[PDB]
Order: sequence, then structure tokens, then C-alpha cells
Amino acid sequence: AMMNQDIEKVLISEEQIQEKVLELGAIIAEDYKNTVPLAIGVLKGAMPFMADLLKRTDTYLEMDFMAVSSYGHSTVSTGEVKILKDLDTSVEGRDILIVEDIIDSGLTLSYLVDLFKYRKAKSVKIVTLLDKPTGRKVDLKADYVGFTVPHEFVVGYGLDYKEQYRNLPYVGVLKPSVYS
Amino acid sequence: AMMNQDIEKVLISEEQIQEKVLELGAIIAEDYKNTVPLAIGVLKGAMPFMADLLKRTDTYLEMDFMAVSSYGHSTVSTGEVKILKDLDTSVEGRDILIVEDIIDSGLTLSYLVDLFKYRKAKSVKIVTLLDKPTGRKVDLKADYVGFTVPHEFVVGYGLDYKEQYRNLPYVGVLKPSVYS
Amino acid sequence: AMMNQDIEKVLISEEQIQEKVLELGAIIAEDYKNTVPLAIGVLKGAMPFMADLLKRTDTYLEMDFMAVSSYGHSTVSTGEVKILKDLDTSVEGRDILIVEDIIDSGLTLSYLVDLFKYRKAKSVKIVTLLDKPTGRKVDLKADYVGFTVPHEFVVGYGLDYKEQYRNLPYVGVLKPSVYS
Amino acid sequence: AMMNQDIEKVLISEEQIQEKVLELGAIIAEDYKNTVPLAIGVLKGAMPFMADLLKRTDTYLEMDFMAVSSYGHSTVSTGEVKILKDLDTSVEGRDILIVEDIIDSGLTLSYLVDLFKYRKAKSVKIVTLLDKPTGRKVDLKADYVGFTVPHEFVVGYGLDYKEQYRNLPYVGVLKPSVYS
Ligand SMILES: Nc1nc2c(ncn2[C@@H]2O[C@H](COP(=O)(O)OP(=O)(O)O)[C@@H](OP(=O)(O)OP(=O)(O)O)[C@H]2O)c(=O)[nH]1
Ligand SMILES: Nc1nc2c(ncn2[C@@H]2O[C@H](COP(=O)(O)OP(=O)(O)O)[C@@H](OP(=O)(O)OP(=O)(O)O)[C@H]2O)c(=O)[nH]1
Ligand SMILES: Nc1nc2c(ncn2[C@@H]2O[C@H](COP(=O)(O)OP(=O)(O)O)[C@@H](OP(=O)(O)OP(=O)(O)O)[C@H]2O)c(=O)[nH]1
Ligand SMILES: Nc1nc2c(ncn2[C@@H]2O[C@H](COP(=O)(O)OP(=O)(O)O)[C@@H](OP(=O)(O)OP(=O)(O)O)[C@H]2O)c(=O)[nH]1
Ligand SMILES: [Mg+2]
Ligand SMILES: [Mg+2]
Ligand SMILES: [Mg+2]
Ligand SMILES: [Mg+2]
Repeated sequence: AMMNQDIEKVLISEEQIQEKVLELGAIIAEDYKNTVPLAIGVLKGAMPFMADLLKRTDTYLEMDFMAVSSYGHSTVSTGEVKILKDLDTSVEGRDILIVEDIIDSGLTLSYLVDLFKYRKAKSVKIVTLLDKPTGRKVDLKADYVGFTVPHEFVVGYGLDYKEQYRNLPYVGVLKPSVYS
Repeated sequence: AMMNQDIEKVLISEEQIQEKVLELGAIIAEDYKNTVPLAIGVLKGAMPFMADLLKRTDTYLEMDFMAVSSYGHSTVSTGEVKILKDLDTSVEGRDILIVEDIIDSGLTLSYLVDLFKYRKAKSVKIVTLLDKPTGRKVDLKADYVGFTVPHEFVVGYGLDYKEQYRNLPYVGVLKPSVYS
Repeated sequence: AMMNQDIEKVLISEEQIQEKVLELGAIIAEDYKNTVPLAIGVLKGAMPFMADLLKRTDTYLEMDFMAVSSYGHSTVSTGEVKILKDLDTSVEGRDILIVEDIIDSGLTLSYLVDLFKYRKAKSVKIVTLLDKPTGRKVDLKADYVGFTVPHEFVVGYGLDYKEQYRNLPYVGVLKPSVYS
Repeated sequence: AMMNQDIEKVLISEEQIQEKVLELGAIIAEDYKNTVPLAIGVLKGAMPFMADLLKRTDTYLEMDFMAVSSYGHSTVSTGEVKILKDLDTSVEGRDILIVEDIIDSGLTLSYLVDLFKYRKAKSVKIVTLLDKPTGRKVDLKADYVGFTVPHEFVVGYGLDYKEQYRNLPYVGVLKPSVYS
């Protein structure tokens, strides 16, 4: 019983992830050299990428995190979600950088973006490791993108199937037999 | 030995409060007869008034509550507050009735008002037991008001000094010897 | 369309509730005359009763509130729940009084009781408006009880059916046709 | 202009951290091969270490997180803290692995340890990257330790001074001129 045996194929190895993280980190450090931004991750999936990205971003910055959950029907259509943990600091006047593992529908993330704008953020940018424009249900594009990927359910490096596989150091596609 | 000894004068007796609450309840019941509104109280102070008001509001309605805290000096400027407990249901398409004990500066309350408007509320109205408009730091008008009271620090019927005196059935003014 | 028309029969009218609230309040005020207890309500159902009870409790006290939600299978068997809003003050050394609308299974409430004991409460007592020893799934008895009632689903005065009827000023039994 | 100029000395380089993390990950993967543990990080500081550790832990596991804050002077005594974000799943019957960046006083961590034991955890173990046992205000031993470090205030790899320097890929000591 080993996780590797559940993966049909690899999409992005650890080597390529760390390479792209090094690239995005250096770009972000230069873009944010004249401000102390508030970098925000949405639990749970964004944590591994956010960890590796920010330690390749050589500039002063603060971290924070938010936890949200679905309301049921309203979340599936407008992205409105229940805030379980709000930010530990105010958004007003801050340059916000949202760090995400993947953008698929974009519903929830667009709700948070405009929420931070309602809270009078100085700016709101997005950096995502993976982008799936296929399943997009609102006009939302990330400012920084590590990889664009097909509409195929992947796992690893923060992305789960029923709360497991988040700890893989790579991203891959599960064998169809894994699903249940 | 007893709280009444700390009270210098009674500003609004229990009898007066229940008379106006009976009045407000009937008005609100008429205004919301063709909708199932979401009646929201902001902890902790609004709890006694919200309880007695909806007891007098003979119409179908749901209850919910929110808890917030300040970000320090940031809240004092725009009223932005940390959400500790969001609503249990979505705001979109709902008629929101915010139940408050008192509106003084209005900073925090206006922030929640436009938060719910950002969340696509069908309508957002405010009913407060006490209105202290002389303290406003923002333009915010309550739609339903029990009493308008002078620019003074009161206590009782939800309103606390250092977390005490909320359980008084009336609204009064403390003797200056109490402040420390 | 009026709520009264949905009630098959009344269990406790408003007059009897306020009478019992006056009785329990005076008992609690004497028992807690030599301490400033922390009175805690569990949202949402306990709010109306907690409001009326504490304003008939003529002694110094503090209020607080907690919000919890179910985990699924673990909540149905052991009462363990997710804390959505924790207390705003520490429990250590405090005399805790939990104010509840009804005790049926007792699972959740016994989890919170022993949680406060784990947090080194000086004492943990319970006051409940209604008690249904029928559906009890753990040995838990309230210290103060307003009314013992049969194993029949009631509504009003904080108790809901699908989030409605909480605002009734009395407790009654819905007509069977109301259910869906 | 750059953070490295604020650092007086590097205590544990990035290369050393990843070597030990690789070691810890393999050990933990062996110890948890016959269970699906719940790996819990305490925000914010544990995020970088937790990310790299589970990347090296080739076994099935779930991730979760908690957020807390202090009650003022009360936390300093028994470590009791306000829960801002509880776990997303129940603790009962689960093998809990708490992932920490550093253990200094141990007050807060011991409180969470016995909280999870109160919630009927099957087991509760602790892995910390850094151990500062000379600062203990309670008897708490970590089961897995990366490095033991002297009684000194460090920064980097999750550890902050006034919310900054978390994003350093190493652990260092600030120049005294930085403290204000
Ligand atoms: N494993 C995996 N997950 C995907 C994929 N695409 C989207 N998700 C996740 O599914 C959840 C719901 O996503 P959607 O709302 O449909 O799309 P969105 O990501 O654009 O919002 C999100 O987080 P969540 O799962 O609700 O939270 P968490 O897992 O981040 O804690 C998202 O991260 C994928 O290809 N693989
Ligand atoms: N006792 C008392 N309180 C007043 C009075 N006027 C305002 N407050 C309360 O003080 C807190 C902050 O007041 P302001 O910022 O000045 O006014 P605002 O609430 O309208 O913004 C609010 O709640 P809070 O105290 O932060 O929350 P909670 O106590 O409801 O939990 C508000 O309800 C008064 O005359 N007497
Ligand atoms: N209307 C009504 N409700 C009852 C009755 N008996 C129990 N409940 C409610 O159902 C929910 C689950 O109760 P149980 O866990 O089965 O029993 P317990 O009350 O002893 O814990 C509780 O709150 P909750 O509904 O989950 O939260 P909230 O409604 O207090 O927000 C409780 O208040 C009843 O006769 N009538
Ligand atoms: N930078 C740094 N921090 C240390 C050091 N030792 C302890 N801390 C952090 O300070 C906070 C309180 O520390 P103590 O109460 O003294 O030690 P304890 O965490 O073991 O109880 C904790 O997290 P926190 O800061 O309150 O939370 P967060 O920063 O993880 O969000 C802890 O992680 C150190 O040498 N350097
Ligand atoms: Mg997931
Ligand atoms: Mg107050
Ligand atoms: Mg209910
Ligand atoms: Mg810190």
C-alpha cells in the first residue's frame, strides 16, 4: 500500500514545481519590492505551494490565512461562502496577494477578491500554481500562473482526493480504479 | 451588594421598553408579511432586545447571529472588523433585518450593512432599540428606532460596562464613582 | 398565513414562561450572590430564554456565547462538535452557568460541560427551560430545570422547525401537516 | 532593501533543514504506515515546516489546521487559548500528529495536546522542527525533534518578528539594531 501505486501518470514532478516556484518567487519579489504585501492562502490546498513560493520570494512580506465553507446552493452559483477564520489583520490599504493551488470554477476566489476590494484593499492580485480555464464559471484570470493544465482531476502538492494525497511532492492523475 | 445601587438614574424603564418593543414588533410584522426575512443580531449587546422584539413580531422569520472583533486602530477609522462567526445561511436574495441594541458611531454597523449588500442581499434594514445619532462617525440611518437618547454612556438591557450590567431589565446611567 | 394557525396545541404559554423565568432568576441570583459567574448560551435556540432569565437574575454576571456545528457521525455518538465561535474570555477559575433552551440527548451539552472542566472551570452548572429525559443518550441532568416535558417535538421561544417559529412567545406542538 | 542584511548570523541553513526534514519524514512514514493519521499544523508559524515535512512523508495521511489567540494574561499561565478555527474533522479515534515550528514555553501546545486527548484521540504525538527546552514553562516533550536550539530568539522558515521574516528559507538571528 503505497501512494505512488495509485497514480496513473505524473503531470508535474517535484523538480519542475520547484523550478516554477523559483521563477514565480523572483518575479513576485521584484513586483512587490516597494511594499510589504499581505500574502493570503485559502486552506487547505494552497499551503504547500504557498510555503515553497514565499521562501523563493526575497522581499519583506506578511502571511495570513482564511478558512471558508460552502453554504450549499448559494456557493455552487455565486461563490458566496461562510468565513470560518477571517484574516488576523485589516485589509484596508494593504496590497493583497492571494496564493492558490488551483483555479477551476473561480467562484469562491472571485467572491474573496471582491470581498477584499470591498474592504478597501490597495490592490488584489492572484498567484496560482495550476489554472484550469476549462471549468471557469466566472470571468476570473490569475495575475501570476505557474502552469495551465487540462480539465483532468489531479492530486498532490496540496490537492486531495477525499483529504488524502495532499502530501505528495508532485502533481499527477489518479488511476480510475481509485475513485469510489 | 446589588447593581441598582450603582445606577444613578433610570433613563428608560422596563415598562417603557416593552411598550415600544410591542409597537416595533407589530410594525415589522406588517412590513415583512410577504417575505421570510433573516433577522440578524450582533453579539453580545443586541441579544436582550432581539429576544423581546421577535417575541412581538408575529410573522415568519429566521434568526441568525454574527460575532466580530476590532483590528485595533483600524476599526476606529472605517469600522472594518474581523468576522469571528459568520452567518449560518447565505445572504444572497434574502431580506436582511439587523437587530441592534444601540447605534453610536455606526462605524462597525455600516461595514456590516454594506458587507451584506456586497453579498447580494435583496434588502438590508436596521432596527435599533436606542439611537445615539450625536455620536455618528459615518452617515448611517436606522430604519426602525425605539428611542433616541442623548449623547451619554448608558447601561442595561444588553449594554455593558466592562462586561457587566447587561442583565438589567432597564436602561440607566451609572454613578460616576463606578468608572475606574 | 399566520404562525398560530400551524400550532395544534400550546404546551407553555408566555405567562407561564415568564412566571418560571422569574422563579429561576431569583433562585440563581441567590446561589450566585458571592461570585460573578460567566453565563453562556449555545446558539441559536437558547437566546430568548437566556435573555429573559438573566434580566430576572438580580446579581452581577457576565454573558458569553458559543457556536458549534456537527462533524457528522462523531457528533451523533459522542457529542464532539466543531467550535465555530469560542468564548471571548478564559474559563479557568470561572463559575460557568450554561443556559439552554432544551436538553434532549445531552450529547453536545455534556461535551461542552467537560470541555469547560478541562479548561479548569471553578464550577459548571446548567439551567435549562425544558428537559426531555426521554431522549437522553448520556447520564446528564440539569442543575436548574424550568419544565420537564414529554417526548414530543415542540417549537417556539427559541426552538425551531427548519429555522422558523423561534420567535413565538410560547411553546407548542406543530400540527402534523406542517412537517415535510 | 533586503532581509539578509537584517540577519546577524544563520543558525540553521536551508540545506541543513531539508536534510533533517528528509530524515524526519522517513521516520514518521514508517511509524504511521498502518494508520491514516491527522496531521495538524498550528498557524501561522508551522506552515513552512509542515509543507516540507509531509512532502517527505510517503504514507497516507490527512491534513488539517487550527488557529488560536490568547485571552490576554490568562494564556500566559495555563496556556488556555481561544479557538478561532477548530479542526474540520473529529478527533475521536484518530491518531493525531501535531506539526510545530518551535516549542518554547509549551504552554499553548500542551493545552491543545490534552484538548485532543479530551476529545478521545487514539494517540497524540508532536513533531517540531526546533526545540527550545530551556524555555519550558510546563513539562512537554516532543516525540520527534529536528533541531534543539539554544535559548535565543530566532526567525525564518515560519518564525516571525512582528509578522515578517517568515518567508526566509533558513533559520537565523536578527541583528539587535532591528528590535524596536
Ligand atoms: N484535487 C483537486 N481539487 C480541485 C481540482 N479543481 C478544483 N479543486 C478543488 O475543489 C474545490 C472546489 O473547487 P471549485 O469551486 O469547483 O473550483 P475553484 O477551485 O475554481 O473554486 C476547491 O477547494 P476544496 O477542495 O473545496 O478545498 P481544499 O481541498 O483546498 O481544502 C478546489 O481547490 C482538481 O483538479 N483536483
Ligand atoms: N454600554 C454602552 N455601550 C455602547 C454605547 N454606545 C455604543 N456602545 C457599544 O460600544 C461598542 C463600540 O461603540 P462605538 O464604536 O462608539 O459605536 P458603534 O458601535 O455604533 O460603532 C459597540 O459594541 P461593543 O460594546 O463593542 O459590543 P457588545 O458590548 O455589544 O458585545 C456599541 O454597541 C453606550 O451608550 N453604552
Ligand atoms: N425544535 C426542537 N428542537 C429540539 C427538540 N429537542 C432537541 N432539539 C434541538 O435539536 C438539536 C439536536 O438535539 P440533540 O443533540 O438530539 O439533543 P440535545 O438537545 O439533548 O443535544 C439541538 O439544537 P439545534 O437545533 O442543533 O441548534 P439550535 O436550533 O439551538 O440552533 C436541540 O436544541 C425539540 O423538542 N424541539
Ligand atoms: N520568531 C520566534 N517565535 C517564537 C520563538 N519561540 C517561540 N515563538 C513563538 O512565540 C509564540 C509564543 O511563544 P511562547 O508562549 O513563549 O512559547 P510556546 O509557543 O511554546 O508557548 C508562539 O507562536 P506565535 O508567535 O504566537 O504564533 P505564530 O507566529 O506561529 O502565528 C511561538 O511559536 C522564537 O525563538 N522565535
Ligand atoms: Mg480537498
Ligand atoms: Mg459593550
Ligand atoms: Mg434549530
Ligand atoms: Mg510569532
